[PDB]
Amino acid sequence: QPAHLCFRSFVEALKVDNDLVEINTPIDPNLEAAAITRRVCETNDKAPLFNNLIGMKNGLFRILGAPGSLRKSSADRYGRLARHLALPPTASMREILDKMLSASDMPPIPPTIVPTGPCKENSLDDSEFDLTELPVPLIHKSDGGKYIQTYGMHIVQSPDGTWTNWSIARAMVHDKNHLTGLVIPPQHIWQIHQMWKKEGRSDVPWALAFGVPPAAIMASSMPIPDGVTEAGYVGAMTGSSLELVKCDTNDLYVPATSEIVLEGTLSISETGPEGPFGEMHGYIFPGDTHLGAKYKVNRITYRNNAIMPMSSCGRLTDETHTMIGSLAAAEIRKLCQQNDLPITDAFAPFESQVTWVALRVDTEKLRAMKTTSEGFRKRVGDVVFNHKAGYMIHRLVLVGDDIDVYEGKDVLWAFSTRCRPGMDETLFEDVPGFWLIPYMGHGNGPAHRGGKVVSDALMPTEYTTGRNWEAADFNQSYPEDLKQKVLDNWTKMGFSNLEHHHHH
Amino acid sequence: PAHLCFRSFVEALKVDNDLVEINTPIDPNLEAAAITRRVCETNDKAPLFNNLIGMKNGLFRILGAPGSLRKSSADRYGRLARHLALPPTASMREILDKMLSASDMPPIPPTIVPTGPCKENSLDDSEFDLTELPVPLIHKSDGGKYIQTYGMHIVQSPDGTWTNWSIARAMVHDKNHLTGLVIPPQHIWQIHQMWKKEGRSDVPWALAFGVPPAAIMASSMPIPDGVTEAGYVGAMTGSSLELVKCDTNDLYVPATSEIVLEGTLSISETGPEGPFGEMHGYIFPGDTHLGAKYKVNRITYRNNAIMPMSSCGRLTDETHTMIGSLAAAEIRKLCQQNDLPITDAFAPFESQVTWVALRVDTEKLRAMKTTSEGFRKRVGDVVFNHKAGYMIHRLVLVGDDIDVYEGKDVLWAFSTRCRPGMDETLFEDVPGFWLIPYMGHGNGPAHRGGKVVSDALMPTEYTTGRNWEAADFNQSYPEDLKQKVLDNWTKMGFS
Ligand SMILES: Cc1cc2c3c(c1C)C(C)(C)C[C@@H](O)N3c1c(nc(O)[nH]c1=O)N2C[C@H](O)[C@H](O)[C@H](O)COP(=O)(O)O
Ligand SMILES: Cc1cc2c3c(c1C)C(C)(C)C[C@@H](O)N3c1c(nc(O)[nH]c1=O)N2C[C@H](O)[C@H](O)[C@H](O)COP(=O)(O)O
Ligand SMILES: [K+]
Ligand SMILES: [K+]
Ligand SMILES: [K+]
Ligand SMILES: [K+]
Ligand SMILES: [K+]
Ligand SMILES: [Mn+2]
Ligand SMILES: [Mn+2]
Repeated sequence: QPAHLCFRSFVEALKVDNDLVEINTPIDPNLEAAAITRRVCETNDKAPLFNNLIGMKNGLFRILGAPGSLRKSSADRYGRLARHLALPPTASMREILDKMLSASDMPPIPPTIVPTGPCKENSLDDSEFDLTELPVPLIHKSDGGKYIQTYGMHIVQSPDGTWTNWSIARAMVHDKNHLTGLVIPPQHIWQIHQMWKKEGRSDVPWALAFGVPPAAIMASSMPIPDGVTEAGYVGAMTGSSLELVKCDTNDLYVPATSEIVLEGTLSISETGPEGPFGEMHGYIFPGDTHLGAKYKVNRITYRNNAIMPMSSCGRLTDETHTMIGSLAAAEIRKLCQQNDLPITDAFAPFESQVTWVALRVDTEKLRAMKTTSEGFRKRVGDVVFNHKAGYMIHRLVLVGDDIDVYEGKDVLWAFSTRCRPGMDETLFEDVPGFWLIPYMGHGNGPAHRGGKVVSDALMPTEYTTGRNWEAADFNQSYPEDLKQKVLDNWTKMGFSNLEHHHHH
Repeated sequence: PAHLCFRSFVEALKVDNDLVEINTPIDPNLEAAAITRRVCETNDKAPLFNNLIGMKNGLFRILGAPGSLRKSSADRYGRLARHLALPPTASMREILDKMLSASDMPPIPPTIVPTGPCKENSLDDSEFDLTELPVPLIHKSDGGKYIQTYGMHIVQSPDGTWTNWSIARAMVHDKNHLTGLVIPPQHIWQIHQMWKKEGRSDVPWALAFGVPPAAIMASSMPIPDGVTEAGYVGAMTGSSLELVKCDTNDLYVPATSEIVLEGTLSISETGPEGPFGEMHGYIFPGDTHLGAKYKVNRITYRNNAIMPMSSCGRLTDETHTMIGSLAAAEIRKLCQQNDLPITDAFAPFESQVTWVALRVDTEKLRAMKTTSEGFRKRVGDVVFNHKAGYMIHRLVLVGDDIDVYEGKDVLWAFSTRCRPGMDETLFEDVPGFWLIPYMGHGNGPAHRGGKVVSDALMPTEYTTGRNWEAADFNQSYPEDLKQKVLDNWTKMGFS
């Protein structure tokens, strides 16, 4: 099976890339597995595979940490993401995001039902499992529970059957056969939960699949449009129909090679304590438990020697930064272009902790619109901040054609030197705000409203006649023949060059 | 020793394996600057150009990147440390503490010596032509050959009670003139104005290149109005600086200066100046203005004289390491003298030295029983109405958990703890720095406003204390488990 279509092959691909460390000695799921994974994420080291978890029983379970985190080397920085998508390990973020957007204007490819798969190799009914006895990790010391669900895919269907959504939302063990987790607007798991709640007849049929086809977990993290079944979008992106098997206890379909599957119901009535949790912005607030949605587990099915993927999320750099920010920025790029805004590129700089998106403007098309910064800022803000894809982003930085928005240092340079504080920004107080950012939910203002800004790092001539500066850098302040002579004599003179394929 | 003599400083860079000697012919027209620019962009070894095309009777060799960064994290600031008699592993906290140390010490006045190495050679008006010397063209669109990027201007108040040492750019105008920036609120401009109001004579002036490294650090620091830099450097180094009188005026220059120009700064004349590739990383090729005009009457120089050169622009060069860091040092001291609970200040390099992050002693903040709106306003009023705050447009207030010397920690705090609009106070009625592109080439007044105080303190920091832990390796795992993970790291297969 290809690495992008089967988590078990993905684990083998990381091993062949020399991008895996197999830890075969006993590791405690109480903090130790997550501490090692956290250190990996903070240093961009190899992904840890914990083959010997204290408490593993009857093949449940091994843990792969850091499945979507960065590699140390600059050349294959994004190689773990590339391996989710059948891209070369050297793929740029522009190439990864173009791949994730490619299904946007293609016919969906419906999944194929198969009679069985590896995910049916072992099963436990409700009398045979206890979620409190599995080696579920405690990820951060102050977490309000053991977060089993950090990199699995929730599967829920609209009541009329026309929309099946795949998405990542966190969940923790509540008791032997229940989870609690975040089911929040405007997320699709929440939109579908509300349809079931308004019908008022039944709890939501639900499955949670861990170790799904890597291309599916990428779509699970991406805010593709309302009403669009992720499975058909992934089929189109990969050029292949995904193989799905029916759940034993409900009529939902799960990827045939899923490592671990939970089958059950998401309650339309019951809640339970959820959180706190060490989250994407780099914080945990220990005194901070709230009521979350409650999931009932009726059955567990799993592969022989099942592997549970785990995100030890927090400060830079993990799955919450590489996948949440980047895939939101991709969808924002597409939204801008569909609203006839001259945006070529979007990226959420890691330095912003997933809270900014930098929009690269085609200034030739900006010049033809004959507008001003005040008018253009309002127009961009009103599109992005009134769409689901803009929900988690609080600052948009508009930059011209000379800025590579995939390079955080170039975005911070442009922001610091081209955006006059106050005058070149528009504040948005009457838009949905993201409560999870500390300055929102733990801040001086409304938790769920405003706190957003459009910052124009376009210089005045970019709107009229064109760029009227040169960078004071090696590339732009010296002629081509001189630069080539300096590069050709660099090591000869006794300076050193960073080797593209080796340097960190 | 290195901190008292530029020639010994070059020798120290050699011992540190932090110098590349280039003995093949190098063109001062862009090539020396292009090599220096690439050094600064990659944190490579400082280039010493021993063989410039057009060198004339020992004028001159060039040292590039004298105050730029080293590649290794262990000795990142070692080229700065070597200006100040600190170890090459010195932290930015230790460098800035050294630079502030002389603030509450008695000045040590300089010692006058009859002669020194800077007198080894001399050229009167008939003997030199500035247009025939190997002065660098530093960027292809510069409006002139900028001879002056790392020399010290020396001017004195009319009443003789204040002698100022400072860096300001100057370019060759003709055989015996320079043009340069003399701009408020800078001390060269303050002293210029004193002579203008007197109305009687041009300003006696000297420009010394390759001065005692400790003096070029004080030359780039905004020490208070009226304070003679020589006496400040004396107190900081615990020694009296050795100065020699100029041949053609009564100003005193460091005895070991590589190259000295003696003459006058005109109170009446101007000439075209710029454009120049500048500290924010831009040049606007359409952009010549009338600048101050200097007349050179005499050149004295060492045998085998070395001209230091800043090839300034995008990160990282002397304009970032020295201008931002030394301004941030003075702002820290200014805050403490105004009874503000600031422990540390630094201008993150990511901000292109437009931001300063102020680390707050939050125990002292809680005892003040204040709010964000009040505290931001007090901090901005102090810093943005002072010369030391002139070049800084954004102040970021952070609590005790943030290392302000780490740009990644400042950017994290800024991005996660400061709500846009609500947690910020804009300042429009304060002097603004025209050289930042968004000011002089922007949508608003070039010399006014565009400043902000961004409060990245969380609400409980003002009241009861921090109510979070970072979701990081340091804070979300117990000490015994962190130690076990670090002890077993290489044994498990990690690097
Ligand atoms: C990759 C990734 C994404 C998410 C999460 C995580 C990872 C690793 C956690 C580690 C579990 C932390 C948590 O913040 N988490 C998370 C979350 N969205 C939520 O509503 N709730 C969550 O608890 N997203 C983002 C969502 O997956 C995307 O916003 C996606 O677009 C949703 O799909 P849809 O609603 O658009 O179908
Ligand atoms: C280290 C350094 C400092 C400065 C400069 C450079 C270097 C390398 C140039 C490469 C020449 C570029 C130019 O931007 N430049 C420069 C300048 N200040 C000016 O008014 N004008 C200038 O043209 N400063 C900053 C000043 O040296 C400090 O602000 C100092 O505090 C002033 O001294 P004082 O007036 O406080 O005595
Ligand atoms: K999704
Ligand atoms: K602007
Ligand atoms: K000075
Ligand atoms: K106050
Ligand atoms: K704040
Ligand atoms: Mn969806
Ligand atoms: Mn001064």
